Amino acid sequence: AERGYSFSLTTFSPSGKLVQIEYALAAVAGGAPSVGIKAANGVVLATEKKQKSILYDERSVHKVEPITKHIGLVYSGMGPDYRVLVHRARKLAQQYYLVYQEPIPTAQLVQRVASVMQEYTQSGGVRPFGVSLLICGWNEGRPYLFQSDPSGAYFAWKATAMGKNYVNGKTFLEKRYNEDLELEDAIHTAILTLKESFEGQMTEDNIEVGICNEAGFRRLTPTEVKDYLAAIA
Amino acid sequence: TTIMAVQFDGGVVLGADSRTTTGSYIANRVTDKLTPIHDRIFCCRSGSAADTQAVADAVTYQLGFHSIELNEPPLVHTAASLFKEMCYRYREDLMAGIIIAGWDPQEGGQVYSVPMGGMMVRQSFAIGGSGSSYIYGYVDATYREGMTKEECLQFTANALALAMERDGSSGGVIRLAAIAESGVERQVLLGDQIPKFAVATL
Amino acid sequence: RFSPYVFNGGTILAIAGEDFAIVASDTRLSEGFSIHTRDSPKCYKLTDKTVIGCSGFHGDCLTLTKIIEARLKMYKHSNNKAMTTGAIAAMLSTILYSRRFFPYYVYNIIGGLDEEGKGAVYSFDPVGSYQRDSFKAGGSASAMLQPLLDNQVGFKNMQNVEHVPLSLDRAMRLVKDVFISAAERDVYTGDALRICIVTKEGIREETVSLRKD
Amino acid sequence: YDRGVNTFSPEGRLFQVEYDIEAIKLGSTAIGIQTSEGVCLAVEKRITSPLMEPSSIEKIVEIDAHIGCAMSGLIADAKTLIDKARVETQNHWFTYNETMTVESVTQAVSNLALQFGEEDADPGAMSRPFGVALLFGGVDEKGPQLFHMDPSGTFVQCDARAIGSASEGAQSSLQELYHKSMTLKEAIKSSLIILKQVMEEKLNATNIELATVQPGQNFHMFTKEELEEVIKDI
Amino acid sequence: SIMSYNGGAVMAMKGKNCVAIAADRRFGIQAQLVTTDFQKIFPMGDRLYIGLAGLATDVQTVAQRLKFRLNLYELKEGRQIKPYTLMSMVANLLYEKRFGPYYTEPVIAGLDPKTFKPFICSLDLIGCPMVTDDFVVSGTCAEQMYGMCESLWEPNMDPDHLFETISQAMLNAVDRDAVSGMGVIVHIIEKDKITTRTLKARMD
Amino acid sequence: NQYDNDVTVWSPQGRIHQIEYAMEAVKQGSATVGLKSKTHAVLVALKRAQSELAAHQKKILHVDNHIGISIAGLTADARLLCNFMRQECLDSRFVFDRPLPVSRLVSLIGSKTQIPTQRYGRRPYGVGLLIAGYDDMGPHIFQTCPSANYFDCRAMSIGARSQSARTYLERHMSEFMECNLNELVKHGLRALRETLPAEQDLTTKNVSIGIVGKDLEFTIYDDDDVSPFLEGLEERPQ
Amino acid sequence: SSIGTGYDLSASTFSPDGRVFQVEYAMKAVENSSTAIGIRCKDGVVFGVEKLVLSKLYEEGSNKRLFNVDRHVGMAVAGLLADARSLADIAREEASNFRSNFGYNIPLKHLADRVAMYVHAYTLYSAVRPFGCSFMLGSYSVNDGAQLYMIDPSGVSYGYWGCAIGKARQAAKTEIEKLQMKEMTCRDIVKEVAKIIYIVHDEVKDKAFELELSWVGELTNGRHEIVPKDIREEAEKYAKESLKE
Amino acid sequence: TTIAGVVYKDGIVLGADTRATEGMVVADKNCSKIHFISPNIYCCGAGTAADTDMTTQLISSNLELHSLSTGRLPRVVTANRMLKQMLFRYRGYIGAALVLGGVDVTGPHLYSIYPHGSTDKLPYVTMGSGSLAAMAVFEDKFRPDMEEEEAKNLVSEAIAAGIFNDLGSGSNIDLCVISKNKLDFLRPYTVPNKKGTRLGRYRCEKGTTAVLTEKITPLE
Amino acid sequence: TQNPMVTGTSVLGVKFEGGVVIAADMLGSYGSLARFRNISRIMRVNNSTMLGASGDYADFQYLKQVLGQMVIDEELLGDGHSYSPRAIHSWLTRAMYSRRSKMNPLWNTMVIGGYADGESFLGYVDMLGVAYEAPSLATGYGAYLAQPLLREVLEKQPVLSQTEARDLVERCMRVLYYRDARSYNRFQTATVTEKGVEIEGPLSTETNWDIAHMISG
Ligand SMILES: [Mg+2]
Ligand SMILES: [Mg+2]
Ligand SMILES: [Mg+2]
Ligand SMILES: [Mg+2]
Ligand SMILES: [Mg+2]
Ligand SMILES: [Mg+2]
Ligand SMILES: [Mg+2]
Ligand SMILES: [Mg+2]
Ligand SMILES: [Mg+2]
Ligand SMILES: [Mg+2]
Ligand SMILES: [Mg+2]
Repeated sequence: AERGYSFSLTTFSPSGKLVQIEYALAAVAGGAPSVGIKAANGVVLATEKKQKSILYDERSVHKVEPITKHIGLVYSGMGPDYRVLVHRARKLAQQYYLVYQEPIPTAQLVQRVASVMQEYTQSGGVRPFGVSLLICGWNEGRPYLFQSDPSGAYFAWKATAMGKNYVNGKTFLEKRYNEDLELEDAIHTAILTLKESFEGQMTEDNIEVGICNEAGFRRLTPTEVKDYLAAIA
Repeated sequence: TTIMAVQFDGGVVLGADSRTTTGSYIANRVTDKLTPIHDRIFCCRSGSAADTQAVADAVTYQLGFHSIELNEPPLVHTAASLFKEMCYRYREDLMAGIIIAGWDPQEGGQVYSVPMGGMMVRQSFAIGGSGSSYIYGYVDATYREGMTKEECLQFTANALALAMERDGSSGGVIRLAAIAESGVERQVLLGDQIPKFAVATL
Repeated sequence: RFSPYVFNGGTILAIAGEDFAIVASDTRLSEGFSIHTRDSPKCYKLTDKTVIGCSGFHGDCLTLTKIIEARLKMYKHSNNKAMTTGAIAAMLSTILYSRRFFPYYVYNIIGGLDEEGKGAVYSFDPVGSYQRDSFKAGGSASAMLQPLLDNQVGFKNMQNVEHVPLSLDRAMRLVKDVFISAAERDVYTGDALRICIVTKEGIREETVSLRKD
Repeated sequence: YDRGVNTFSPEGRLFQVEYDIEAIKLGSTAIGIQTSEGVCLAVEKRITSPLMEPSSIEKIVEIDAHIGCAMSGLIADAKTLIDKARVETQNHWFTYNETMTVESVTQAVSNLALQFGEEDADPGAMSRPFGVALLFGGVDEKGPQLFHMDPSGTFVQCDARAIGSASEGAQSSLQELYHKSMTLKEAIKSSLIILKQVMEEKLNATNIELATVQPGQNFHMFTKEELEEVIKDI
Repeated sequence: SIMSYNGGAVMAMKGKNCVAIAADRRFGIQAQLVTTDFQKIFPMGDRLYIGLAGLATDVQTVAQRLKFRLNLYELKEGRQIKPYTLMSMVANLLYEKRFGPYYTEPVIAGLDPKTFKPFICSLDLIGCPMVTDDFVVSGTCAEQMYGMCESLWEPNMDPDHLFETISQAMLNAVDRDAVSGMGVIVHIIEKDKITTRTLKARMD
Repeated sequence: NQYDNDVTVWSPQGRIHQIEYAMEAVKQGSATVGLKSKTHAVLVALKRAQSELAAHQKKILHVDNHIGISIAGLTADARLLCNFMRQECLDSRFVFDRPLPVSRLVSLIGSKTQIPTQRYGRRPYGVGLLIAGYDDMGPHIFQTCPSANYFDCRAMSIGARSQSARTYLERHMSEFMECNLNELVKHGLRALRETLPAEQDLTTKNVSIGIVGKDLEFTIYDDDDVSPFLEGLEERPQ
Repeated sequence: SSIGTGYDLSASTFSPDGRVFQVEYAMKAVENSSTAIGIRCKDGVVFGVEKLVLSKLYEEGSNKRLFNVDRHVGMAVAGLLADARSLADIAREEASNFRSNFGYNIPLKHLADRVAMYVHAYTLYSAVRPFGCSFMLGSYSVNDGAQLYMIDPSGVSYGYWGCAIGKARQAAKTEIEKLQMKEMTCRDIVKEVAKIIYIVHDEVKDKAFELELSWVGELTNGRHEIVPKDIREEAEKYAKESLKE
Repeated sequence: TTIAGVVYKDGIVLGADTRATEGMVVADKNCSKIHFISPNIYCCGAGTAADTDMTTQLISSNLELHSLSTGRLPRVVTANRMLKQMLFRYRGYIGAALVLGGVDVTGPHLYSIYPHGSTDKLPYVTMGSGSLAAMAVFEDKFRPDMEEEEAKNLVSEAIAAGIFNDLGSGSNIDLCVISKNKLDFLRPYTVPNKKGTRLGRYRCEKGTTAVLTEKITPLE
Repeated sequence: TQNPMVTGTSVLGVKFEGGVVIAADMLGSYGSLARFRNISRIMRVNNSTMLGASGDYADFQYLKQVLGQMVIDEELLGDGHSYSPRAIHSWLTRAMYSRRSKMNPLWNTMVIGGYADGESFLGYVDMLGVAYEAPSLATGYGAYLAQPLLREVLEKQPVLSQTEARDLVERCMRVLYYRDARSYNRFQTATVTEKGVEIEGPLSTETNWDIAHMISG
């Protein structure tokens, strides 16, 4: 027989900080890196799918997940927490569509999921999600790229990174690329910004990438991946 | 509808017509009224299609879990009980006339009747459904103790044939199924295969 | 469809004298045009000075009776004393009212002694409306018994008569008469007639016989 | 040191209930005496300022025509128990059409005894005991009666009893003066004599409450004058 | 019947780059008129109007509760509701009362907030929508109204030949319905303006 | 003390202090005794008075015609349990029209009082009980403790200095079964007296007796009513 | 290993080295209890318990540590009795609900898995505490034979041929291994059960005691019954006499 | 309404008239009755339009959520299950009569679901007021393994039988073909009904309508 | 149950010296159809009490289920206590009344037969909760055809022997067969005595149809 803790597990310290949230971000800063680029004609998401042994079947699980026909996700942090948020985003995505009959606007999906993440920083008995997401979408012509973190706060980026070396991965992009970048272009400068930390032999199974153009969102196959890898494609 | 089940030594025989009407219109002349509940347990359904279908899925779900949990073949009596529980409990909201027959490693071949009220009783052979009323006398004068999986399988074929003849709510094709330790074999009797009886003339 | 009620018949009568209370009822329990049993008196002892008679739907009389019994025990544990005839009557009223929208099809009559030692009689309708009376009858023979008592015990419609107190002896015979006369006209009354007499000495029972038809 | 409100001490006593018994010792003192001719209740209002209406301080209240009650301790808490009591007397009257004995009333109130707790509790549930001691004085089928009840939920009858800060002293005096045969007249005098002693302030007719209930007269809260009359014999 | 308790008629028509919507003005209770100035068409943003027929209380209620939702939608989204979306919004609000529905069959008329696209549709009291390229009717004289419409509507119409067309459909239909009338009002919406006229009609 | 405040906390020794502490509540209460012949169950108890002007505490309570009890420990908890016991009995008569078998009633107290000892925030009932009853299995004397445990006794006593009474009872057990009422009661009164300071004994003011048996419904005796039993009591301490 | 710095106050807390001290602590309560043993004969299961004499004032039969959980299932317990009794009610309820639902006597393996999951439920939260008890379930039927199960404070459940719980869990086992129960009949095991009890029982520390014996097998007709006084005495005599050797 | 479906050699064909009526009056001459569940699953709806919509939309929505997690493509039994278990739960109050058809890893499946919740697994089915008319076409001219075109027209012939013989059906015939590799959602497939050519003129000339009040408002 | 489905007709019960006897045919009717010709409408509730039920067989099976568990439960305690005939009859009255009060009755009329303490127990219970004790009981048509015979005998000899009684039951079970259109000449007889509860297999009665040949005359 179970009861429940009704008091919040996150609380302001005298410094005015929300300790658990910072610590959650620490779990993020310690996770596999992720990069997102808004190419003004499609967005790109890519992360380090570092699997320990070769025994791991890279297939069976993904980090770049489709929310709707036109939305997509990637994270940096605790994998299990992510999964929870993926099911809730997909769900939130449907509750919108049933009511409005129009696919959910990317900004709107972000707002909704961010609200959830915020919920877990005040409700009783729980800890904040130890994850940060990068949502990408094509809603009404313009491409979108967003990031919401543990606190439940979100921002729209032209491009960014989260996870290990996200500090360096950002500055790198802070110059190593800019707007007007076309499709395949933003994809290259993305897999590159990734390698700017990717320790090891970055192959087609060490990474996973998805793109979101104004014609749907999808994950790229090991093929199209092995290609871009050869420093081109 | 006309359903029927008979018990023979190492197993059981099950038969039903294929007619399902709404008023006087046949919405399905090829219905499959013998539903698999478990590897060697079956039930014949009569009454509300929606009710019998919904209840059977429920029992199948209930029974499938029970067996895996026990890691053992389920009893035929148990399957009957699960129908009886739902049919008695919701007797005011269901219109189900059910017969459960199957093979039991512990009790062998068995047939249980669970009519409208929700009661449950074991029988040598059972008959249900609208058409059943026209084959009581027949069935009472024909049933023989000690029949074979063949005599039985033919005995229900006649009873179902007769009943299908007189009841508007019954007809189509005769579906059969025999269950015994070895397994389950289901056959069908189309047109000519269906026993016939000459319509009295001058 | 389904009615949750039945009429089992049987009448109940009670009179209160200076120092005694009487509670009588036939003993026939019927249904339809049949007799369930010939030996089913409607009188029951609640305390050493309080008796109740219930008529109507036997299903309810039984349930009601068991509820009253339990509640007296509760009162005793709670106040360290037994319930006075008057409090039992007040209580029975609320118990009947709790089923105001699904009534106990029951006509109860309480017969006993008040705290002052005198005789007391309380009559109730199925939903708890009640009062105290000198005498009252409820049940099928109800309209058969009453009139004779209004005359004999209330000296009504009689000019220049002697308003002598109801001697327990005269009472006991009035009771037997009206029930014997009733047994003649009400198909429900018959078989036997049990009386319960409540006095300072306690509760004494007497069973007179009636037509078994 | 933080524990549940329903924790026992190694001594086999509930901390909270013990800690409130303590709170009563900080309340004003009140006395109740039981005579064959009636019962009386007296308490020091313990006024803390001239600007405070001495009348807007009732430590003695009517539960019902045949029952009065005096309190001491966290008076805010007593408000609740007092109401439950009045309500109880009426439910009894409603149902049985007869007055409730003084013992049953006291008992009814005592059942809210240890009715406090955290987990496995309703929303409108007490979270701690009531820091109150009470004296129920009244008359019923068993004659005049006085009952005492503290936070443990325990209650008993007393010929005379005192509660409050001066309780220990007051009770000593009461033991010296009580007579199984004394009178409501004698009783009231003693009450004030003793109350006068223990009070830190000089006994005024405006700093004390006195009330009686007798086999004939229904609960009566002594007037400012009727106090002068008895105080006249300091 | 419940629907014809207050009487009433509503209609929407599709032009080239314009849209029209009109409604009678009578507010009555069975045989008796009570008011002549009863609003049945409500502004749900510029170039978007909804017309409600049916039971007066639900007309008012469905409209007020719909505004509630329309406003928040526009405060959360950073835009102005698109017609096809407002239709889906009303379809949801009505169906949430599937087993105790509001007694009103709405009519939607408007132009795309970011396009020319004229749009009209009507709904069930339980939220089933219907979109057409010509017209839609609702009220106690559906039949009369269909009569006019199938004989006066032309594929493309300038604002003026639309106004004169929808104005004739109403006045004539509404004049063969005892509980509809007491004046008609029309709304003609063009990418640039909103013309609102109250036609001259019978008052019996 | 990390293992002393919650009944859901086991100590590294496989004990639950909260439960033990509650048991202490019993010991504090004034002593009470119980014993049965083969035809009568008897409860005997010593009542305490706060001050001399206050009455003595109730220690014996009527549950049902065939059951009564004596208490030791928190009074409020006694009333809770008593009312549960009373309710359970009323239900038996209502449904089955027969008195609740004493042993079955005891099993219910056992189940009811066990629950709170296993849930966070709850506390053990702080009262012991001696139960005297008579069912179709004869007289019975049961004991129930703050720990949901209960016992079927030949005789018994709980409370302050109840160790003496137990000892006295253990010495004259063989006698009990064949005693006639008054003798049985005396053994009880005698055992109780064992728990007192030599310079004082049984008064008609501090003794309470409860009797139930094949010939009599549970009845309580408190003041003058106790005299008849006190008479013929050898003021022969031993 | 003295681990216990807050890591032992809640069942919802793991120790730094992967342990749940509250459950372990609950077991100690059991290790401190008096020994009870169960042994699967060839035609049933037999139960015996060293029920210590708490006081000579207590009746013979007080604090029974053996109960009928269903008419064909017996339960032998060790540890905190009140906890055990409530587990006995749960077992009963579980066995009763099963019959109402599936319509036939509950299989010992299932009754055991069920009760075990209930026990386990109490080792996951701070809201409640683990049962401080262990028990064995014994049954016999012709279609299932004899079965003996044992559940402990953690919820774990297993089938045995012979088993013991309590003060002398270990000492009792080394004595059970001496018997070849698989071939033995229940009527003969009673003796051996009472034998292993006296051996293991500490004549010193633990004072006087009583012997409780449970019955269930072909000899009882499937119904779990108490062992007849006659068999008990014989088994007591045999145990006592075998002791003087 | 007349809705039907058939199971042919390579897949499935769904038919449906396009008439919607409010009583005995035609409200919509072109209602879309073949609804989209999954990319390989479609459902025709007859009965209470609104109910046919929302139930169909919900199961679709729930299946997009389902396959979005399994990563595989939806199965027909799943749509059938979800649909029937919901309808059953509402004991018939959700007036939805459905003709469910689609292609699985297990092949082409055609189910008929009634408002009370029972289903029929059949090679060809019909629902709606025109169902008996349509069913006649099938019973008379049905063959197993027909070719796309040989079925694609048997269905438009049965939806036609309904259209003319049932006052509850009319207008266009829509179709839907689903095969192991194709999905042809033929909206107008046939259009055997045309509005008679207007024989007169009525265009309302500007000024014919007397106005009582005017008011303009400029947008931006 | 709002509508009884498969039902059983009348039930009889009479007490004799040292026991009680109950009789009930083995028929389960479905309207006018003798559908289930071999079902027991009698039950053994522990060693001193037995029960016979008229009405909806499904409900009866239900009561049989709950009562069986109750007896089992009690037996587990083996505390030397066990439900007596009056107790079972009391519980049944509470149960039947409770259900009647929820407007969802168990459609049965039952006869409780028992023996305990050298005394004979015989009790009646309605689906409405009407209950009472009497020397003879007959439900259904039996109350119009059997009870008049039973009483007739007892108003002239209150004490019968297990044999005199079984003779009366057979005579009644014959009259019932002759006049109740929903009876079956294939019943059971249950008896309770210090020895316990005994149920007797498929029985029948000699029937005399010689009046059939009196058409003309
Ligand atoms: Mg990552
Ligand atoms: Mg009904
Ligand atoms: Mg009677
Ligand atoms: Mg007569
Ligand atoms: Mg505008
Ligand atoms: Mg008009
Ligand atoms: Mg007019
Ligand atoms: Mg565990
Ligand atoms: Mg050995
Ligand atoms: Mg054994
Ligand atoms: Mg047509």
